[PDB]
Amino acid sequence: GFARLKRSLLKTKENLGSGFISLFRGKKIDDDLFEELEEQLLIADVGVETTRKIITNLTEGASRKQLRDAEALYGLLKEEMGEILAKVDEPLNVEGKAPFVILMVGVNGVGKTTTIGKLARQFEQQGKSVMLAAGDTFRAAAVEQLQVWGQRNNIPVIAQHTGADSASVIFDAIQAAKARNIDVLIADTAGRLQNKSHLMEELKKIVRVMKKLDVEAPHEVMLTIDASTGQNAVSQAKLFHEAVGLTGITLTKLDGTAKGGVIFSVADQFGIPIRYIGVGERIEDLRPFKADDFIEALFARED
Repeated sequence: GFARLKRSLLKTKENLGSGFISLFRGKKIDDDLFEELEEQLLIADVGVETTRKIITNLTEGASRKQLRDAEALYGLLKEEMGEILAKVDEPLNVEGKAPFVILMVGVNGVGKTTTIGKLARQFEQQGKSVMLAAGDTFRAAAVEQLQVWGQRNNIPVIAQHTGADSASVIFDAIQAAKARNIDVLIADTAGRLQNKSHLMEELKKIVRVMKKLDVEAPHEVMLTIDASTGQNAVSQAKLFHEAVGLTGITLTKLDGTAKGGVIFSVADQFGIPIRYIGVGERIEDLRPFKADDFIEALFARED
């Protein structure tokens, strides 16, 4: 089962899931074992707080159930780590709005830009009309790239001059989307490192301005983070959630990285739905996140 996801997760499976089997084989359950397991979770980018919760719960469960052999910790870990992910399994539903507005937030990266295009194409294949808003207004190269992409894919892109006000660009885009019967408007935003107060004040202005057109907009505030950046994904999630209020997360680049364990930290620390995971280069490899498939792929040793 799940051979494709197992292949995407191959490097992560060295240390988590099926990777636990070689760690536990032949060992007794004692303090040394739990210290080694903690180290392995941390090396896998599970994060201090999520690791501590897992260890606390596993230690108490093994003690109360009077478990003897470390091999039995595998099934308990599958339950505990599986529950972490199941709590954030909720696919994005974009139906029935005029338009449904997705505000795309996160730092600048190939992940966010690529995710906009993949989602746009998926929605079009689903029969929806899409429009993009070039809200990263001071990055002229990024605006031009989005315009080129829309022209290549015959998807309209609303943009203004370099240095335009991002809230105004996005407002104008929502107006154009409403006027033109667009089903889904995907709004890009700035994601610059320097000066946090500026970025967060900009995002708050974008959201406030939309409300004159639709009190329900933005219908989704989606963060994009890159699994290969380890704890930077978690600190980015914390920054953006504290500032705007996320309703969904896309985690990219789960394939080919040994850092896939960060999904557990993101899930546990914030409790925000993980809408999509990026597990390859094709449009269709931005997959709706299914926690059960993911845990089975991660933990199963068969192919």
